[PDB]
Amino acid sequence: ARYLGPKLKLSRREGTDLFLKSGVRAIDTKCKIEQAPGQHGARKPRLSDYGVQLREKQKVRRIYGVLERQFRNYYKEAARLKGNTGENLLALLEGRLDNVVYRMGFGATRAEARQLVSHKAIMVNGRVVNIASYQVSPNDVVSIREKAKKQSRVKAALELAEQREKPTWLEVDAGKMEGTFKRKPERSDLSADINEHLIVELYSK
Amino acid sequence: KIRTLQGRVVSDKMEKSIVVAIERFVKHPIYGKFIKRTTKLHVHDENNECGIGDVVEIRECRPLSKTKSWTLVRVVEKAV
Amino acid sequence: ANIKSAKKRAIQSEKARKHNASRRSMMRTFIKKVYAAIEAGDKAAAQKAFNEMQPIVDRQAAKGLIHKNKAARHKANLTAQINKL
Amino acid sequence: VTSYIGGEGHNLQEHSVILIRGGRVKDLPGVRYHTVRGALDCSGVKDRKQARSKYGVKRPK
Amino acid sequence: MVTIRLARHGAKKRPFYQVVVADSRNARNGRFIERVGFFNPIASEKEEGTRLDLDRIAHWVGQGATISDRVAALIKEVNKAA
RNA sequence: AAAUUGAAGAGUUUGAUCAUGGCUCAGAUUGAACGCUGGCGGCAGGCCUAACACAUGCAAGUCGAACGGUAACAGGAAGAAGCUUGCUUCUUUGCUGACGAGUGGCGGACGGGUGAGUAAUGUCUGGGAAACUGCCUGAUGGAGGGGGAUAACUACUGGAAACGGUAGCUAAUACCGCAUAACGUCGCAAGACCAAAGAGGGGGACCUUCGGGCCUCUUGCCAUCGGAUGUGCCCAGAUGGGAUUAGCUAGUAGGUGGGGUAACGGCUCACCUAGGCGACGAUCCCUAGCUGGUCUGAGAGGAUGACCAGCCACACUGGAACUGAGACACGGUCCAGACUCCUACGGGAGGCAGCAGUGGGGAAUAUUGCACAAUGGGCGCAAGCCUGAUGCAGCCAUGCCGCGUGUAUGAAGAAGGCCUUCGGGUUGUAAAGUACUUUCAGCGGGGAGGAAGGGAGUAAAGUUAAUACCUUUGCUCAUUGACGUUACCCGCAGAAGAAGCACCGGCUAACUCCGUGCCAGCAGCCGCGGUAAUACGGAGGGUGCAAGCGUUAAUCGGAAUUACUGGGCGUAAAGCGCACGCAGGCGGUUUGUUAAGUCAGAUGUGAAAUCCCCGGGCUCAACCUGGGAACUGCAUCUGAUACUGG
Ligand SMILES: [Mg+2]
Ligand SMILES: [Mg+2]
Ligand SMILES: [Mg+2]
Ligand SMILES: [Mg+2]
Ligand SMILES: [Mg+2]
Ligand SMILES: [Mg+2]
Ligand SMILES: [Mg+2]
Ligand SMILES: [Mg+2]
Ligand SMILES: [Mg+2]
Ligand SMILES: [Mg+2]
Ligand SMILES: [Mg+2]
Ligand SMILES: [Mg+2]
Ligand SMILES: [Mg+2]
Ligand SMILES: [Mg+2]
Ligand SMILES: [Mg+2]
Ligand SMILES: [Mg+2]
Ligand SMILES: [Mg+2]
Ligand SMILES: [Mg+2]
Ligand SMILES: [Mg+2]
Ligand SMILES: [Mg+2]
Ligand SMILES: [Mg+2]
Ligand SMILES: [Mg+2]
Ligand SMILES: [Mg+2]
Ligand SMILES: [Mg+2]
Ligand SMILES: [Mg+2]
Ligand SMILES: [Mg+2]
Ligand SMILES: [Mg+2]
Ligand SMILES: [Mg+2]
Ligand SMILES: [Mg+2]
Ligand SMILES: [Mg+2]
Ligand SMILES: [Mg+2]
Ligand SMILES: [Mg+2]
Ligand SMILES: [Mg+2]
Ligand SMILES: [Mg+2]
Ligand SMILES: [Mg+2]
Ligand SMILES: [Mg+2]
Ligand SMILES: [Mg+2]
Ligand SMILES: [Mg+2]
Ligand SMILES: [Mg+2]
Ligand SMILES: [Mg+2]
Ligand SMILES: [Mg+2]
Ligand SMILES: [Mg+2]
Ligand SMILES: [Mg+2]
Ligand SMILES: [Mg+2]
Ligand SMILES: [Mg+2]
Ligand SMILES: [Mg+2]
Ligand SMILES: [Mg+2]
Ligand SMILES: [Mg+2]
Ligand SMILES: [Mg+2]
Ligand SMILES: [Mg+2]
Ligand SMILES: [Mg+2]
Repeated sequence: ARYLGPKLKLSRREGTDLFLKSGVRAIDTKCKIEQAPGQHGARKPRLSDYGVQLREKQKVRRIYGVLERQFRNYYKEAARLKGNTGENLLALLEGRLDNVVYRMGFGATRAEARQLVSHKAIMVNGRVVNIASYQVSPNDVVSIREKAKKQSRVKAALELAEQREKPTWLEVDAGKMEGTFKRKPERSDLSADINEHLIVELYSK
Repeated sequence: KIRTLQGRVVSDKMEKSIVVAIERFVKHPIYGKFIKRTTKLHVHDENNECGIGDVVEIRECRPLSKTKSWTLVRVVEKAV
Repeated sequence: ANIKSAKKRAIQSEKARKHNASRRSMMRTFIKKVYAAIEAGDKAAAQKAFNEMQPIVDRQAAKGLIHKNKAARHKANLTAQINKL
Repeated sequence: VTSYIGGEGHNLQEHSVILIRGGRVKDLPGVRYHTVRGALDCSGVKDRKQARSKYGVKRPK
Repeated sequence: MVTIRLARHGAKKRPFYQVVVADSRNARNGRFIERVGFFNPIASEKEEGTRLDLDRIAHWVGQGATISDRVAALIKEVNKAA
């Protein structure tokens, strides 16, 4: 129910940095990001149509840690809701819980956020959430619990997150180790390399 | 007021009983062309005032025989 | 017969069958008698026989061995036959 | 019906029950079935390391 | 007779009983003339747990429909919560 | 307000192109099977074959508040013993609490199972009358007087057994007349005729022969009119394929009379008429349970009927009737048959398509489990009993969904593998290392909720001559869980116990070396293999899915490749050789009416579940659930008059 492999193979396979490691070290210094992974990795073919839609879908899946039937249910729910389909799919993948913990910076990366959530440490409205795929709602607090308030890796992750840029649809107050999901985000607040018509075409083949 | 139909008459060769060809106009369930289907009813009558070509208004009653359950209420267009 | 209730139901059913066949043959013979007098033509004896027949069919219809409509159509049947007679 | 035998080599004789599973072999005229290699009397290929589920061979250690 | 009773539609360990004006001789989950209300046994705080249309229920009790044990206790509970 | 937001192509005829045209793949789904692999949890599902046969246990009983009565119990008494002069007791007494057997009332027609039959006697939808309706409820009144039997038991008794037989007994709410009778049945009427049953609780007063008559309250019983529910019945439409099935039908179509049925009806007869059904598919053959739905589809449709729910049919095969409100009766009766079993050879018994399970068949589908704690049912005034329905547990990666196998740092870019233009690349921040966490499995502790009721006592009120009895309303008491070592919470110690399968020539994401040499083999199609095989086998690397992955089967899509939406006919398959013409289809133009088709509003209805839209809960999801539209229909009323029809 996860991918426990070498993460820079994913980062190097897409080519873009997936924000898969912390940021203490430059990830271009960490891996040989120029070539593709594997043996024949200095080859770059004229990438086909199944290839380009698969690469956009896999970039999103390996950014957010979401496996295939989970992603297909997110697509079915996204096309089921009102409004724009890609906007709704990015809204659901942003409303995952461990993405909210990564955006609030309580964990280093998204995988460390998944371990922090899954090891019984996050309080949504003062309630223990044991699950990384909790769906968060607007006007909702999210806090760390008291047995996890002393962990050094949380404040290390906090100094790394406030070294990084901040997400704008959240409120954070890290002296309490808490915050609130103020509003469900828009398409514009996210990144622009994540494309969306490729994903809706691949799951509407 | 009473749920009554009207149809022509095919024959009356047996006594106290006529057979009525109600041509009701139906939509076709797929192609949409309004074809016609004529359903025959064994219609009871007294003293045999009707013959071939009559246009009879009929209502349903208690079953007078095995296959005859409709009796008539008025009769128009008696001749040809 | 494997359930004790089924054994008891068989015994009660055969007792009631003997008794109801007795009652039914009483009613049948009393109706065939007035049919015989009705086809015999003799109106005074036939009407006396129908008066002999009406209380026993109406007692069987009261106790429910037959139906009230069955007794009513029997009485109406032979009243129509006596009227025709 | 006749039925093709897959794999690289086999052990099948007569008098031995096997399972056929359908699927037309293109180049044998008039044979439409394969035998389920691994099933019930026809054991798997010798020393095959890949595609082992299709030919019925346990995991190597 | 026709009774007002409770049919257990739910899952394991967590029932949910919907009341029905049904025949006596039918199944529990079987047919029913009219569906009136429900009673959630493990209904939580701050919410509504039980809902019975006492108009239709008293209409059927006038019409000759009897009562059940649990729905008798529930009708007493609704008219006490009044 | 919302109930939608919905549609992909590719390879392959050819030297090459365009077109027609098949063939195959890419997607979703499964009651699935098999191969490899296999940590947990939640909820669902689990003989599709042989409707094949069954060992063994259980699946329908209950009522002493109907009845005689005691087969065992436990309370109460009497007699007598060492007296253990107050007891261990042994006999009689149904006196009491109870209760095997037996009569009787209700229940076994519900609940459960299966889909063989049935192409319409069934089903779905809308109408209709000529009907019955135990239990439940509303109203109106009755509720007297008697009698004869027969089980249990007694004695004899046939029989191996199952089952009986005789002679006597005994009672009831069992049975039967009698008295009675309306607005009940027959008749237009006069008139005639028709019913029954008590039991229990408490007793003020008169009072019993000590069983009490009498009073009071509960619950029964009868007749009738009702109500609701259920069941029977009829009509109309829709409900597979085939015209290499065009004739069929003698109770057959109708009439009149009789009979019968709860009820109309050839339902059944006598007699008469000679009809009816049929190219809008009768008859005949083959297949099939149908529907709400489910899968797919953008939609119209196609396939299909697993779980769930409604209806129908059947209960070893073929029949028939009784009892009963209701069966032509799953665990009832009677007859015949095959099978299995017992026999004293005379005769008998049985029916898992109930739940488990077995044998067999099969590619394939579970425990001879716990409980009535909950819901519902049966009886009961109740307490309570029965409940293989149901609630749960066991199994199975069968599906859906959720989680885990760590996280961070980490270049000596370690070794080792593999490749190399012998620079090196790659495995690869991957491993080692150091730091941080303990979800789940394990260990120990706390523990909700599913439980509302029921049983005692008291208070108030209602009856009541009555502060008794009973019912309602509260009020204190101990209380009632199979699941259960429960859901969940808390503490422990350690990265420990937890990753595989398919593929890599194109379609199709993913390439190089080595072993072969038209051999071995792969294949879903095109094609590969004949000495440099990116297609076979192995390694390294990768890609895709992930506690699953594939191969097969089966449906739909793509298939506009059966085209109504949505095809084509000169040459690709396709215009009858040509004309006449009945039925059928279509019909110029003006007016008037009708309003059938059409449209529009309302009414009834489209069972609930599901699908969908908003919402609620299980920490999330699956799942459960509230409200809503939809339920593209059918019928009825009411309109409008352009088109089509008369
Ligand atoms: Mg999963
Ligand atoms: Mg959208
Ligand atoms: Mg017998
Ligand atoms: Mg083509
Ligand atoms: Mg060629
Ligand atoms: Mg296994
Ligand atoms: Mg059998
Ligand atoms: Mg046996
Ligand atoms: Mg007894
Ligand atoms: Mg009964
Ligand atoms: Mg069938
Ligand atoms: Mg009596
Ligand atoms: Mg009398
Ligand atoms: Mg007649
Ligand atoms: Mg008659
Ligand atoms: Mg299509
Ligand atoms: Mg039957
Ligand atoms: Mg039979
Ligand atoms: Mg009867
Ligand atoms: Mg009786
Ligand atoms: Mg039975
Ligand atoms: Mg049986
Ligand atoms: Mg079984
Ligand atoms: Mg076997
Ligand atoms: Mg076998
Ligand atoms: Mg076993
Ligand atoms: Mg119970
Ligand atoms: Mg029992
Ligand atoms: Mg599981
Ligand atoms: Mg090296
Ligand atoms: Mg634990
Ligand atoms: Mg509790
Ligand atoms: Mg409670
Ligand atoms: Mg492979
Ligand atoms: Mg490619
Ligand atoms: Mg292969
Ligand atoms: Mg060569
Ligand atoms: Mg070679
Ligand atoms: Mg291949
Ligand atoms: Mg098509
Ligand atoms: Mg196909
Ligand atoms: Mg064409
Ligand atoms: Mg030609
Ligand atoms: Mg041609
Ligand atoms: Mg020509
Ligand atoms: Mg012509
Ligand atoms: Mg015209
Ligand atoms: Mg009109
Ligand atoms: Mg519905
Ligand atoms: Mg929710
Ligand atoms: Mg006109």
